[PDB]
Amino acid sequence: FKDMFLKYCMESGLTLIVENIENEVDPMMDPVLELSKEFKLFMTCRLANPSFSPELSAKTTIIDFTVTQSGLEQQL
Amino acid sequence: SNEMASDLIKQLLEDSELKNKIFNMEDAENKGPYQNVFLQEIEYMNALLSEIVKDLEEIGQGLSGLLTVSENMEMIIESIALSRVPASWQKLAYPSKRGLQSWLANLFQRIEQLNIFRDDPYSIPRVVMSRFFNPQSF
Amino acid sequence: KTETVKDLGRTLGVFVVVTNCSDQHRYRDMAKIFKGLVQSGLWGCFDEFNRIDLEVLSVVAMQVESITTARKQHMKKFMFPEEEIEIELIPTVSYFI
Amino acid sequence: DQFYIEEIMGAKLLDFREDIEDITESADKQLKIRTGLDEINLYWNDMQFQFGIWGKRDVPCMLNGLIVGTILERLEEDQLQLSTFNSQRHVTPFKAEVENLIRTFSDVNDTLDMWVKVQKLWTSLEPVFTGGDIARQMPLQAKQFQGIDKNWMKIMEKAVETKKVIPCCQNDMLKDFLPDLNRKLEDCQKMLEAYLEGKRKKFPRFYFVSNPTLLKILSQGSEPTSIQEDFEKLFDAITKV
Amino acid sequence: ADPTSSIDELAKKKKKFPCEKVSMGEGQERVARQVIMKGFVEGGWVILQNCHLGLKFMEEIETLVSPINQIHEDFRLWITCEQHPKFPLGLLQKTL
Repeated sequence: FKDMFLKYCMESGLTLIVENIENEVDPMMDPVLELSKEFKLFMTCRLANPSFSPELSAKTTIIDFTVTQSGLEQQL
Repeated sequence: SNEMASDLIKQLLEDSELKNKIFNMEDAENKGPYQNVFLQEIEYMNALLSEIVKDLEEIGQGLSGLLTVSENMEMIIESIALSRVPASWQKLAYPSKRGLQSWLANLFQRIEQLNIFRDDPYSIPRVVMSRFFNPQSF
Repeated sequence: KTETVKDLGRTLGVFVVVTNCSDQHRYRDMAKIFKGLVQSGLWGCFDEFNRIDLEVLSVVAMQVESITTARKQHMKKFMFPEEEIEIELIPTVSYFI
Repeated sequence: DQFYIEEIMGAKLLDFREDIEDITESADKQLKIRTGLDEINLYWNDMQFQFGIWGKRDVPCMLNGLIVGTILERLEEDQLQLSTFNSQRHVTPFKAEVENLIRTFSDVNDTLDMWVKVQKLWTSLEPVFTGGDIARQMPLQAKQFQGIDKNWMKIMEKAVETKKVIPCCQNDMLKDFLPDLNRKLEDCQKMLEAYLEGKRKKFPRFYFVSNPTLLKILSQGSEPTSIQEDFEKLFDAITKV
Repeated sequence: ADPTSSIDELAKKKKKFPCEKVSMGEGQERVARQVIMKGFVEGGWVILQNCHLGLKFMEEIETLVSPINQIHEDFRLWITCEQHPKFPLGLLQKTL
């Protein structure tokens, strides 16, 4: 993933979805973050109550998909 | 029929590449007559089996090698399809009838024990003591 | 532990064999061992028997249960699992882990 | 390929800079990819060929590649680069050569793998049948191993005459024999476990003895000498007699 | 405490056939798999034992019990284990 899935997505745009963010970042992930013009990338974390660094909030937008009990009432 | 002919050369003769092509070491014709008795059967089968293997390979190069079709080619292919070795195999010697099934095997065991009778490391002085084609001479 | 087991073996006058089980073990060697035990009549002490595959533990359960039943009825000739040839037994055997 | 700057300028430079620029950056990346193909072909045609041979203790010689790790990994990223190029948009010329190169490499790979695994099997089986007593006790699979040895020596001499592993692997007759030899060796292992159950029955205490040291124990060739160093791992405390 | 006797008495009163049993371990993955395939094609009952150990066969089970591979009716599965964390919840999310 660190070498292939990068150069494939970076040169052909396969969208490179990542699903195991746990506040640890391979340093190589960042300079790719910030050159095919057909490439997007959506990444997400798993465990709630994150402790993201101040700068990791400066780069990417943060959305909480915690549902709740309140939302649970409308589905019920 | 055709393949196993060449395949049994690689399967049987590969163990008897010496025996179908062996020559006695020259001690020469020695004192013992029974030794010279043994000798003349040894050269019987060895010449015979040498003739047999020629037939096996010249058919082989007829099938998977470059050679025109001769008369003996059709006779041997119908014989190998008939599974009976033709009259030439019967004219040279008299083994069992079913030329394909376990017929090499009867000759196989005979030629194994024959090689032991010639050179056992105990039959070098021609002292050895079903595989005989002429017991009355013995 | 192993010293007390070996001392009981020594004072009984029997020969004890200690082995060291590990995660790289397989049941073929355990079966070889148990067959040697039941054939000779020596004692066996599998030190660190726990640090082994749960899988191996399971199949060893069947093997040891077979030989335990075999010794129970005081039968001279018995049948060992996974091994077709019938095999004998000598009473003064034992297992320790 | 034959004109002057007056002509290239008669072609309007600013108006056709779109086209000339597509072609310009395309050709720059084309020089990049063209070197990427050229140097890799130059290296791959002059690859290293050093092999470690087990020994000369017979007429032929059997070798193995102690660099095949390097060979295989460089092959992997080679096909990686070649597929990456072919996938990028600016690779019009290479399709003719790159495909043939990839094909040769891909075939030599799996041929090498099958060959080397069968070599491992045979290198395991050799010293078993070097011994005389066991070869006499089991004559059948001994001569079966002789047949596989003759086939093996033919393949080895074909390798030696090739002198280049890529054509040696491009040989087609090879691929047929290897799996048949594998299944035959499996039959041999079945018979060998039969013989192992046969060998275990003799003298229980040998159960706490491994295989090769047991073969050594059974190959005494002498009354005192052979066993005088083995009493310890056969009894409890006796060492000399 | 074990309901294995009870479960077997149950397999004798409503069901007509004695259940098949495999104790979890080595030489048991393929053994448990082949007896499960036999239960798939017939519709018998299988009793796994000691699932607190030999957990590598557990993650396979959830893939086996699926609508894709069709199973004959009357085939039930009974699992027994103990308190072992690091137990993937594949079946823990889908079981009784």
